[PDB]
Amino acid sequence: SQSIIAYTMSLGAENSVAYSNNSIAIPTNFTISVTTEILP
Amino acid sequence: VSMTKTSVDCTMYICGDSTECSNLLLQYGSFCTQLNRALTGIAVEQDKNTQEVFAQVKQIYKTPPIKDFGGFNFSQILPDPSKPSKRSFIEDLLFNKVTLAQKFNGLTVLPPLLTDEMIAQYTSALLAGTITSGWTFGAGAALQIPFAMQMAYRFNGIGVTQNVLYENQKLIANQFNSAIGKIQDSLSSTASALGKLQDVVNQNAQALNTLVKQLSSNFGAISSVLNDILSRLDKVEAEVQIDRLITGRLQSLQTYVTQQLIRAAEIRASANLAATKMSECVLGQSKRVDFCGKGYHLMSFPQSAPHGVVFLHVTYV
Amino acid sequence: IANQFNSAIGKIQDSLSSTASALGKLQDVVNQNAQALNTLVKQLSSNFGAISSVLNDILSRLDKVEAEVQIDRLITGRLQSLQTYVTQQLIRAAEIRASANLAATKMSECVLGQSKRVDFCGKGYHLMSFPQSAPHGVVFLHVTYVPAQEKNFTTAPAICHDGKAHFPREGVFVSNGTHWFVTQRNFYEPQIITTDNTFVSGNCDVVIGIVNNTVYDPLQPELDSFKEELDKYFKNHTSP
Amino acid sequence: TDNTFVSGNCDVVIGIVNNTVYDPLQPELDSFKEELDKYFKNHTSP
Ligand SMILES: *[C@@H]1O[C@H](CO)[C@@H](O[C@@H]2O[C@H](CO)[C@@H](O[C@H]3O[C@H](CO)[C@@H](O)[C@H](O)[C@@H]3O)[C@H](O)[C@H]2NC(C)=O)[C@H](O)[C@H]1NC(C)=O
Ligand SMILES: *[C@@H]1O[C@H](CO)[C@@H](O[C@@H]2O[C@H](CO)[C@@H](O[C@H]3O[C@H](CO)[C@@H](O)[C@H](O)[C@@H]3O)[C@H](O)[C@H]2NC(C)=O)[C@H](O)[C@H]1NC(C)=O
Ligand SMILES: *[C@@H]1O[C@H](CO)[C@@H](O[C@@H]2O[C@H](CO)[C@@H](O[C@H]3O[C@H](CO)[C@@H](O)[C@H](O)[C@@H]3O)[C@H](O)[C@H]2NC(C)=O)[C@H](O)[C@H]1NC(C)=O
Ligand SMILES: *[C@@H]1O[C@H](CO[C@@H]2O[C@@H](C)[C@@H](O)[C@@H](O)[C@@H]2O)[C@@H](O[C@@H]2O[C@H](CO)[C@@H](O)[C@H](O)[C@H]2NC(C)=O)[C@H](O)[C@H]1NC(C)=O
Ligand SMILES: *[C@@H]1O[C@H](CO)[C@@H](O[C@@H]2O[C@H](CO)[C@@H](O)[C@H](O)[C@H]2NC(C)=O)[C@H](O)[C@H]1NC(C)=O
Ligand SMILES: *[C@@H]1O[C@H](CO)[C@@H](O[C@@H]2O[C@H](CO)[C@@H](O)[C@H](O)[C@H]2NC(C)=O)[C@H](O)[C@H]1NC(C)=O
Ligand SMILES: *[C@@H]1O[C@H](CO)[C@@H](O[C@@H]2O[C@H](CO)[C@@H](O)[C@H](O)[C@H]2NC(C)=O)[C@H](O)[C@H]1NC(C)=O
Ligand SMILES: *[C@@H]1O[C@H](CO)[C@@H](O)[C@H](O)[C@H]1NC(C)=O
Ligand SMILES: *[C@@H]1O[C@H](CO)[C@@H](O)[C@H](O)[C@H]1NC(C)=O
Ligand SMILES: *[C@@H]1O[C@H](CO)[C@@H](O)[C@H](O)[C@H]1NC(C)=O
Ligand SMILES: *[C@@H]1O[C@H](CO)[C@@H](O)[C@H](O)[C@H]1NC(C)=O
Repeated sequence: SQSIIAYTMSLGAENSVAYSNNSIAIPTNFTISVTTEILP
Repeated sequence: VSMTKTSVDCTMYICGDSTECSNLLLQYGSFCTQLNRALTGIAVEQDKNTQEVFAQVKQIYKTPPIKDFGGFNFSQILPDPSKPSKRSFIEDLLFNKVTLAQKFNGLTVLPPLLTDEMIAQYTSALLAGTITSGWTFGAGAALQIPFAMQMAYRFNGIGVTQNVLYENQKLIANQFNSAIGKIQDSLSSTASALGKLQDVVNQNAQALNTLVKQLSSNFGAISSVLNDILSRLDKVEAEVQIDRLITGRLQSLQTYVTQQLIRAAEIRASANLAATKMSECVLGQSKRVDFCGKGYHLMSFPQSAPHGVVFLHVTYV
Repeated sequence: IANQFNSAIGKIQDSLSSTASALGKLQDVVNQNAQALNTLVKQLSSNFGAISSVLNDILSRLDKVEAEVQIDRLITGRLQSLQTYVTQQLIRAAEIRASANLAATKMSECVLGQSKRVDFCGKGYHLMSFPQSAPHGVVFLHVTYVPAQEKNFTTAPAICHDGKAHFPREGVFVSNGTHWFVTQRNFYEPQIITTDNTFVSGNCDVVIGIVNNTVYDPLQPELDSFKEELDKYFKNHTSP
Repeated sequence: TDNTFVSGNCDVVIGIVNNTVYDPLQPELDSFKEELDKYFKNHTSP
């Protein structure tokens, strides 16, 4: 039931940001993110 | 940010329509495979370079249907829906100001992985993220803020007190709208403004033109045409004349692949710089002097161009 | 914050202990180095138009003068095989030097500092980085603050009080829908809008979108309790 | 005294100048010393 498929690539999930002349979003919490970067 | 991807059939360039020349070219071993590995290593990184510059955005951000940006008018730089590709007004100037017989010599040009529509969608998401959420979409999820309240944070970033925005906001909006007006007029009128991108296209074209012209050269053989050598001479004298054309053609290819490898390193350094200006000038506000234009950096807007990127850098002077 | 750091370093071990391909940028360098030497050894097997690829088959079979015409073919083709390898290696060495100059700059700015450059030291707001060595490379563990759980608020550029306009010193004005607060820009922690949280400039007529709210002066009730302290001292002094 | 901070004395800074520095708490208490005094002068009457 497997096959090779061909498709137009997606660029990412789409998102309308809730902009208004008097609205702000402020983060009530945080995460600490450790990410690895490899260089020759 | 990128240059044209090319690949070559080394056997068709050197020996096109000749079994005799192809059977002599086997005496040289790996070189025709090694040339194709070089041109592939270049072509694979033109897609890398483009994706490192533009694909810095997690999600395809969209602008609101109401453009209440506090008087700042982005309509010259935001997407225009009445088009087959949703480019901005300024992006359609940039795509007109750069202007872009080889094939049957075994040479071919490969398409980029991201189409000009996909580069425009990434640029739209970078611009729509910036004007709705400031720097916050670079460091987390996009958090909305009013645009004049973002520009007050940007004024604090240059050491100017935020009432100097709110008490002068109509002047600041009119000066931005008048400065984006002059960007259109400059780009429309002046030819040499995109000289950096036209020079890359001109260098790629002059290199392929020179590569094809080297087929007409004798290299000291009795003709540049394999059929003349093969019709006029016997096996053992024709194999001495055909080897001159193989030797000179194979050096004509090795010279092209070397100048292409050397030139791909210049384009990569420029793509790595353009990716750094995308991260530091578009997704942020920069304290690095003269990095994001002359003045004190407020913000920058990306626009795509043929094989490159344009940053419209906004500064307090 | 410590439990989130300890869990995030835990996931670096789990990822590196799991997937085969995470160091693909370093394995590509080893693979390119090895492929170029294996290609260079393969170019010894080529005739370049000589009767053999082997000098001992030319020097055993031909005389001193008929050999040189064959030996010069092998010299010419090999000499081009070395100039190709060394040109590829000089071009490839400049790719590795550009990467070493970047890695030296990430060591200075991410490890020996705290970077304000966006996306230079990981995706977030940079706290600190830890260097780890790898075969022919360096690995940076970049620690970043990522803001996680946002709320929508109503907001204003200024507060209007005694006809004077007030702006935050550090922070932003927000409302929960009925009360106004001032808070730091990067983390919701609200305070009452006092004269210690705000600065005045001009009058309420010049700022687009200013809102009316009280601005508290923390000296006033400490003087007003001094006014009740004074008034009861006068009421006591009326008695004689 | 809200725009400025203090350290040391006039004898060490090359090119220091003389001007008054306003203390915004001073009239906030002197207008309260007149609130003391007018309440006292009233209480002279009984
Ligand atoms: C917007 O934020 C306001 C402050 O958090 C909030 O008002 C506060 O509401 C609480 C009750 O939920 C009150 O708490 C007090 O309630 C009685 C008062 O007699 C006491 O017995 C309790 O011990 C406690 O102190 C606060 O007094 C009240 N604060 C103010 C300044 O009014 C609003 O409800 C919030 N509105 C929304 C929509 O979130
Ligand atoms: C924010 O607070 C301001 C100060 O209280 C307030 O301004 C005042 O608004 C009222 C109502 O609009 C005005 O009332 C008078 O308006 C004119 C004279 O200006 C008269 O014809 C009317 O009969 C009425 O008496 C005040 O004069 C006006 N005061 C000032 C100093 O402007 C704002 O309206 C408040 N804004 C909001 C949105 O609440
Ligand atoms: C800035 O203000 C200072 C305070 O007013 C002022 O210091 C004063 O300077 C004068 C002149 O040097 C002194 O006057 C006395 O000088 C000697 C004693 O030192 C006496 O023989 C004189 O008769 C006279 O009384 C003040 O005593 C001195 N006050 C203090 C507290 O040091 C500075 O000179 C001013 N600086 C400038 C540049 O204007
Ligand atoms: C922030 O608010 C936006 C939209 O505005 C709100 O609309 C109401 C629902 C109410 O919350 C009002 O006080 C605001 O004016 C939210 O965006 C919507 O999100 C839902 C999914 O949760 C989605 O179905 C809608 O299409 C979105 N609408 C718009 C116009 O964007 C957003 O979720 C809120 N964000 C946070 C962090 O609370
Ligand atoms: C902020 O986010 C952290 C996690 O990123 C929250 O901590 C978790 O809280 C739940 C209960 O609500 C626990 O079950 C988890 O075990 C906690 N995780 C850790 C790492 O301790 C935290 O509660 C959030 N704080 C606020 C104020 O929302
Ligand atoms: C933003 O600026 C553009 C001009 O660059 C304004 O668009 C013009 O508006 C006038 C008046 O309606 C029209 O006659 C022109 O045809 C428009 N030009 C274009 C290119 O569309 C636009 O109106 C401004 N936006 C606002 C809100 O003022
Ligand atoms: C600050 O400079 C701006 C221009 O950069 C001045 O604005 C102009 O003012 C004149 C009248 O003084 C008008 O004719 C122009 O149309 C204005 N230009 C814009 C873009 O609005 C402004 O007056 C200066 N302010 C001060 C206090 O000097
Ligand atoms: C914000 O936009 C609304 C319309 O949606 C308008 O009524 C209001 O006056 C505007 N306020 C500001 C601060 O521009
Ligand atoms: C009145 O005030 C004096 C202090 O001045 C205090 O000693 C006395 O107990 C007070 N008595 C009353 C009745 O308030
Ligand atoms: C500044 O220079 C002048 C001479 O032009 C000199 O008299 C004066 O004392 C100097 N002041 C300072 C603060 O150095
Ligand atoms: C004086 O004090 C009395 C109360 O003891 C008060 O009724 C009166 O209004 C005051 N008069 C003045 C001029 O303050």
